[PDB]
Amino acid sequence: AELTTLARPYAKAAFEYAQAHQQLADWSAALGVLAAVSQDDTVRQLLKEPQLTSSAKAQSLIDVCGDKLNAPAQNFVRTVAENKRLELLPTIAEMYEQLKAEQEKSVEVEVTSAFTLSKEQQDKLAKALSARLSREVRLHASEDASLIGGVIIRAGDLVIDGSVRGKLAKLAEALKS
Amino acid sequence: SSGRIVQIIGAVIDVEFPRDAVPSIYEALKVQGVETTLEVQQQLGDGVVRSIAMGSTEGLKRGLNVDSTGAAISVPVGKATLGRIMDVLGNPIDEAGPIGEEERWGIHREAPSYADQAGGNELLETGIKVIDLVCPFAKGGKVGLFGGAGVGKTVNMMELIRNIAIEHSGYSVFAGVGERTREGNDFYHEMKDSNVLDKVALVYGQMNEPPGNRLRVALTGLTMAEKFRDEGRDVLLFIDNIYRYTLAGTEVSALLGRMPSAVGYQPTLAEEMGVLQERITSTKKGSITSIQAVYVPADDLTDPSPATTFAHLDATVVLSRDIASLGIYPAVDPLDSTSRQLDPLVIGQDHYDTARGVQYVLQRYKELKDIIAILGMDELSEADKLLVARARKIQRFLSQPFFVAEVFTGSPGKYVSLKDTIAGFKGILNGDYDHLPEQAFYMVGGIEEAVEKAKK
Amino acid sequence: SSGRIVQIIGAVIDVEFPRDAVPSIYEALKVQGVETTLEVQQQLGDGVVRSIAMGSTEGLKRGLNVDSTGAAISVPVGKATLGRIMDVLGNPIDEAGPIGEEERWGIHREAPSYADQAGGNELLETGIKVIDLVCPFAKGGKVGLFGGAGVGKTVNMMELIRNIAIEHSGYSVFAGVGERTREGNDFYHEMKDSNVLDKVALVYGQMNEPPGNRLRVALTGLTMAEKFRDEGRDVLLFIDNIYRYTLAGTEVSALLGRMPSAVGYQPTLAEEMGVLQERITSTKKGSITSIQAVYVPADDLTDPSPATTFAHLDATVVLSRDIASLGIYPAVDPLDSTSRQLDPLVIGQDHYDTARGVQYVLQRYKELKDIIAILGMDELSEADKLLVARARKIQRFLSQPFFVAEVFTGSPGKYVSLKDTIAGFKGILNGDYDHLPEQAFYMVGGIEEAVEKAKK
Amino acid sequence: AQAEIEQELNSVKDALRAQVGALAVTGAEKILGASIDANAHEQLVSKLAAE
Amino acid sequence: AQAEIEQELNSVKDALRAQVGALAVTGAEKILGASIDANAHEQLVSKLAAE
Amino acid sequence: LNPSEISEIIKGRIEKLDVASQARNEGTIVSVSDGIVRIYGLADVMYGEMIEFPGGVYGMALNLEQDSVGAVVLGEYQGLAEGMNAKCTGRILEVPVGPELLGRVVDALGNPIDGKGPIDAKATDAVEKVAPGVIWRKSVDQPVQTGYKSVDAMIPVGRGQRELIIGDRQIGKTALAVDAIINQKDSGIKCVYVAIGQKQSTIANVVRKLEENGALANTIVVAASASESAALQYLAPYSGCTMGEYFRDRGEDALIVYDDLSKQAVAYRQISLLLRRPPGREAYPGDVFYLHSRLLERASRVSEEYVEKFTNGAVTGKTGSLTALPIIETQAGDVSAFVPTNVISITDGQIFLESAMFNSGIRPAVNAGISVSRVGGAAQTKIIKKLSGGIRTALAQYRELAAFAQFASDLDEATRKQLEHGQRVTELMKQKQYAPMSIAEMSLSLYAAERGFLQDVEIAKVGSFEQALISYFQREHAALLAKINEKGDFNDEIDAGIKAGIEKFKATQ
Amino acid sequence: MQQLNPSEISEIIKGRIEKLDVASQARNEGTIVSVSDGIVRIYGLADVMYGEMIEFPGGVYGMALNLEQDSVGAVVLGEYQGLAEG
Ligand SMILES: Nc1ncnc2c1ncn2[C@@H]1O[C@H](COP(=O)(O)OP(=O)(O)OP(=O)(O)O)[C@@H](O)[C@H]1O
Ligand SMILES: Nc1ncnc2c1ncn2[C@@H]1O[C@H](COP(=O)(O)OP(=O)(O)O)[C@@H](O)[C@H]1O
Ligand SMILES: Nc1ncnc2c1ncn2[C@@H]1O[C@H](COP(=O)(O)OP(=O)(O)O)[C@@H](O)[C@H]1O
Ligand SMILES: [Mg+2]
Ligand SMILES: [Mg+2]
Ligand SMILES: [Mg+2]
Repeated sequence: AELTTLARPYAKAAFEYAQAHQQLADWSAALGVLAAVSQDDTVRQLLKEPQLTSSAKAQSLIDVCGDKLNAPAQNFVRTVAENKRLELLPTIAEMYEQLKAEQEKSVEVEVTSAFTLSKEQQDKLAKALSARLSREVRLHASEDASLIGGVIIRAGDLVIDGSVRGKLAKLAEALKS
Repeated sequence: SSGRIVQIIGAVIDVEFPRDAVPSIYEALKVQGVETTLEVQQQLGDGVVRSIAMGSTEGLKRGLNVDSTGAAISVPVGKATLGRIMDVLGNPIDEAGPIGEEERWGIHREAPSYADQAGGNELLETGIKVIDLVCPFAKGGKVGLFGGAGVGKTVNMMELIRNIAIEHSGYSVFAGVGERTREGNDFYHEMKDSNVLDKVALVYGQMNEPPGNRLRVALTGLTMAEKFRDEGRDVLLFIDNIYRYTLAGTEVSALLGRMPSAVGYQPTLAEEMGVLQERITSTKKGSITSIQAVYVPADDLTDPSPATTFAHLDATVVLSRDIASLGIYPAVDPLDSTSRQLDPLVIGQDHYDTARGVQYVLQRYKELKDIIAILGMDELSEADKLLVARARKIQRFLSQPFFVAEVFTGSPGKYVSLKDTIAGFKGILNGDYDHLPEQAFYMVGGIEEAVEKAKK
Repeated sequence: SSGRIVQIIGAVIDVEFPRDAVPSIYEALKVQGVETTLEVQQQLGDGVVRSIAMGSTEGLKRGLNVDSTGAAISVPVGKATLGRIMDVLGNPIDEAGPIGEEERWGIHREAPSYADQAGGNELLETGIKVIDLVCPFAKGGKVGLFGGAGVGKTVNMMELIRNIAIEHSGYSVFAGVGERTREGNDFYHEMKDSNVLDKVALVYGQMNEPPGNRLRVALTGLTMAEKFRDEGRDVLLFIDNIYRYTLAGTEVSALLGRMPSAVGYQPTLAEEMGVLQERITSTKKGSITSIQAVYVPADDLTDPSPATTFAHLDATVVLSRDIASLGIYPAVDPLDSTSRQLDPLVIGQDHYDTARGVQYVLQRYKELKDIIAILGMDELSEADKLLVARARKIQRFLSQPFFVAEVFTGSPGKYVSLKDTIAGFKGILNGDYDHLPEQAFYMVGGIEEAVEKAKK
Repeated sequence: AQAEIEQELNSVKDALRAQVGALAVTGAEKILGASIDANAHEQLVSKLAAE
Repeated sequence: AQAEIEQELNSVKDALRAQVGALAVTGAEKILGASIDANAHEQLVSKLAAE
Repeated sequence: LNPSEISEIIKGRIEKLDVASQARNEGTIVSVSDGIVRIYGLADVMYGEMIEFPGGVYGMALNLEQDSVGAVVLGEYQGLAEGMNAKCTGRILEVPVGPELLGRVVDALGNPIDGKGPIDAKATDAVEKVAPGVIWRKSVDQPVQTGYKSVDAMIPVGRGQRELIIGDRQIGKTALAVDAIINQKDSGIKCVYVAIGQKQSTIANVVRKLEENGALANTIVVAASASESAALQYLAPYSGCTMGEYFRDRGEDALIVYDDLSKQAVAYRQISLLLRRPPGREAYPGDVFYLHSRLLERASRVSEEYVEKFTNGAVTGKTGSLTALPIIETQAGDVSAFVPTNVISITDGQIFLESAMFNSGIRPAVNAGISVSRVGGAAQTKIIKKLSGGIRTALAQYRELAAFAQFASDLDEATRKQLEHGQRVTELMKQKQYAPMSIAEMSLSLYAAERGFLQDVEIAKVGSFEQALISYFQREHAALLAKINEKGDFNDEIDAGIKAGIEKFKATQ
Repeated sequence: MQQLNPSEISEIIKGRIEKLDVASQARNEGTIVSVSDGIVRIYGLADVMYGEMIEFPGGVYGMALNLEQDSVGAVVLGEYQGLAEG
């Protein structure tokens, strides 16, 4: 079973409560704090001890976060701890943001090129992708010298490759096959 | 409302629906775009249902939308189904266009109550010597043709259809479950060429079809027979292999998350068989006469599937591989075969005494066969030598060439009557034919022809 | 870069590496504080790899640093390996110093292609009567000696190494896979004292060794044989026990996270066997004649390992415990043993008919065993009595004293030509020796010696 | 004989073809790795935005 | 036939050795989607010497 | 050694390069174990779809779990690694098809392994398909001569029938199927031989025997040897079936041999256990019956209407067929094993080979009592149908009679007549390998036995009598053999013609 | 690590966000979580006894046989196909 399989019930419950009560931004901050705090070298050790009870592990994590957890978020941490799932907090935060992004019709697109592209080109790629996908696009542009020229677009599981490296690979496979 | 395909593993598919909108057990679902139907087997919780696909899964993808139909698989019933070939979902699989349906029934139903059960004992003549002697059938009863691979189940079912279905004036249903597609084609052209097709509803689910189809075709054919029974009619129901319904459950059981039982069968073997077999019955409203062919894995009658089947039938006909291996046909075992109708108070003392007489002679011969093979025939008593000769002759007089077997035998087919059968076996038991050679009784219909074959 | 041990369970170790530096499948790794070698079997994800240790794991702990070598286990090959003893990793284990290697080859390779295959049928004489009669060998072909514990496999092989080296002038490669350390010492000193050692390469991974060694020693010996074949030479490849390669795979399979198959075997049983067996072949470049011993667990020839091995061989020699119990050696079973060379177009009609005649007589004698056990020989027909008498003489004439078996009894060894073998059995089948006593054929080499033994 | 002579003859052309194809790909990689600069992206990134 | 292949092989080898440059520049020009003569012949005379 | 030609061949691949942009669905490799690869992100992957990995390596999607995709590699997997990209091709597994494959040796994906050049086929087809339905079929009523009198007389095979060859190791299962392929070189039936889990030198020897007997030009050889991926061994029977179906769908006849379906089942069991699917009756997958039933139901005879519809009227008034000869291996004669039990329950008949008969010198080793054909007389020519009626059941009764009367004192004339005849037919059914008989040769042999001419002949002389009778009719009655061989017809003129020739033979040679 | 237990469904987890102590408030009442092969899994019924009878909608009755740490496994004393999640 993948960590994503185990985190799905919890991320979905947290998302539906946050959505129904208009708290989407509060839970986004709370789950992000819990994901970061539970990954700390001292907290990671404390959560794995065999002598501590589920409620002692939950209270220790709530006391450390304090100000960042409202009554519903504190109740959620006590629920994750009772079911012995505190190791899933980083995955629960990741899956909550995916449900939020899909609800808010938003897409984060990674982009890579051989050498830098202008704002005029980024805004031309952004309107083209937003018109194709029917979503708000956030271009995380970057460079990779492994490309001989052109650009590669990664809109989640969808990939659009217009780079020269991809064309050279197609030719190598065409001649070798 | 609608759900989405979340997982696909072989023939089993998981679909997720809104929690306020989970489809019911046995509910039918439809995939968007692709031409496939799913049946809910289980509700897994959290809005997810586990289902078996009623078609191949090669085109399916995760994330396809699925529509809840609000009901179980519903098939056309009544007069419009006669003279038509159909699949598990009730679609026509012949080029004759849409079915002239007026009503549709769901394939999942409760069995008739204890107060609705029938009580008839009207004897049915089959025209086959061994069956009419030791396995007498009755109208409105259940018959099972037990046997391994290559011993005659389909051939005996075809001879029984010829000697009962054609002459009968009611409706028939023929269900091909996990059958060879070649047998289905030969039978369709046979019913069509014989002008019998207008009396029969044909439902086919062959071996080339997915596990979900083979798991439900028996319920489709039975749903059509139940509509005719509940109208007050007398109906004939034929099932070429009921073992294939159990096997489809074994093939899918482990993918449905069920732990295996003895001999690798599904834990639900006896209940899945009981839920089907208790619907195949005659009631106070109307009657169903049924003949089922039962496959025996590796010829072992103690295998959980065959062993659980005997208790559901009135007449049990057993076919033996050792008899078939000696060129004797029909390859029926008179000692293992039996019927609820073999009672002097149901038939008569003359018939019963002849049947028990034949069985006594063959049972005693079974212990002497091993004696003769090591120490020779000459060491037996004067009574034993004579009895062995009669047993070998009786064993041959059980044989008969069938009209549906002319392509295998070369000789023509013989129909024999109940009185002719009784008289022939009493003659061999009393010693009226001790002078005839052993080869004269092999493949010869009634007793007269045996006297004639001895002269050739 | 380098990784860190994260888990240890028996012979299997999990190591975590940076995501940009994860080692390849079959790549060799070295533990920093002990220099123990590990072979990568699979990549688990998150930079973690699973490996098998090529040595003892006692004293290892979690958190130790591990170095990736960038290549698979590489062993020395060529002329420098002749007259030397090596371990699984190619290190010298004979105390004679470092190997004067010119190059090293990785132990993992693909089998030669379909277009590289050789069509050789040239007969190889073994000087052993039963083998040359019913199991004729061929140059560049594969032979398997099947047998349970203590039936004759190591003796019957060492007699073949002694007899085949008479006509062969090239090199030999010997791979000791999971067997006795004392027999490796006995064989090394025997060849050293006989001056035969400078034409043989020796590799060992005996029963005392951990699972990783026993699993890869077969590949190390085969890699040396493939170097000599690819140089255009004709070489002999001897594998002490090919079953141990499969068994070492069974000990590790559950630790590799694999679900077990029938009788506890690894699910990869047939693939692990095919990947090794297909490399042991003759090509258009050079030839490999190979002899392999195949252990039979609890004397069961239907066991998955022996059952999967038969299809990989040209000649199959089946040893029996029932035959060895009567005193007959070599304890070969003529009715179970066979060869691809037993064809009229390969060996000629005279040899073929003699071999077929011997098998017909021995088969008919085997059918009478139960009758003879209860009633004795005196009840048989005059034809069966004569056949049983010849069967008993043929069965005894198949025995032969070996030059490696002299220590066990005292009798001198015998080498019998194919011409003398055919002449003896043809005479016994024709009846030319019906007057000589049955004990005159036991342990006598050629047929003329049976005539001299009968004088006493 | 005759068919096998043609079997070898075409196999040699393929052995050469396998090396010439690798060299032609390497040549194209070296040419593009020198011929491409900022003047090419205004003719490639702009092209992709229409695709 | 094997002797003819051994004797004739260098005659075709020197012909393909000349064609590698033409295959490389035409292949790069296809991949670039625009004329390459102005930025490929100086690459051919400097890189082809290593093939 | 032609220059410029090689260049233009390369220019043809450069000219047609796909220089345009493509929209694709993609994932990343998570783990690589025993030929199984796990991937994240392939949202639109379909079940059984081809996955494209770096360096032209291909896989197939088999487990579409909610959070992961389980794929099997269609070749060597050891070059794959964590973090590599997995791509998606909107195509189901397809292989090349057509007459261009005749006389060639190919892998399970259709790539040539014979080194005889490229296969210029002009048509590809899907490896996994559903067989033609009940209404599109036609009854089997045309013969497939194997060339062996024991098989062609007692266990006949028709065009579109499925006949199982079953027995233990080393008793002639491959010899029977390869001789049946050799006999089709003049029949007009195309052949396919599928080798599953065999060693490459055994495959090369079968191909050499097909070529030495002149049968290779009419045969397609599909190889998935013992060292190849379990996925290729699992797919090979379906690839070969697809190549045979090309002829069936176009109004032509084909024959296919699966040299080991028990090795295909072992390859499928490996993949299924490595995908972690729950095991059954002998660790075999739950759907091991459906593995073979989905393959074997494609071998069939299709009606003129089906061929006319498939070819869009280009072929008319002709039926098409695919006949199958699957092989199964048993352990010490045990038929109760899960795989043997399944296949015997699917085919239109079986041919049982017995090791005791094989050791006793009856070399075709066919047990007439256990072997049977479900098509019977409809799969025979008029002459063989009449001359072989009842021989199978008569031999089955002779084997029992020979055991029952073995130690008893002298019996009646009916018993002596049956025993003496059964001994002669038993010696007659013996035949050598690579020596097939025509309809006329089998007919003379059957006629001399059933019409009583062998009653004066010694058992030890039946083989010599048959060989001499055939050689005599070949020299002095050649026009009669040519008339019998046109369609296997029979009438009083041919019956009297054979009678006169056999009488003259026995009275003068 | 371990697979999802029967109480690990979003509707149950969402209820503990509203009222942490949602269960044990009505120890005699529970909710159906899953239905399959005549077996019903229920969340709640904290005070059910081993072998006690459970009442479902429509006059259908079951018997409590698996009192696990997170849920109750009950078998139906009649037809189960009419029961549903929730
Ligand atoms: N008709 C025959 N007459 C004589 N010998 C025969 C005959 N048929 C087969 N044989 C011989 O018997 C052996 C049968 O081998 P074959 O490969 O055909 O059997 P198999 O069952 O397929 O064996 P395997 O299990 O190894 O595949 C061969 O040596 C073959 O030459
Ligand atoms: N009564 C019979 N007479 C002749 N042959 C028969 C008879 N019953 C079965 N057979 C033989 O068996 C096959 C048909 O039997 P079938 O009904 O298919 O058996 P099963 O249904 O038990 O598999 C044919 O090969 C046929 O020759
Ligand atoms: N004539 C003989 N007398 C006694 N033992 C013999 C004789 N010939 C061979 N052997 C037996 O041969 C065996 C050779 O190895 P074997 O036990 O068969 O194979 P393995 O040890 O490899 O499983 C020896 O253990 C020995 O007991
Ligand atoms: Mg049947
Ligand atoms: Mg030994
Ligand atoms: Mg074979």
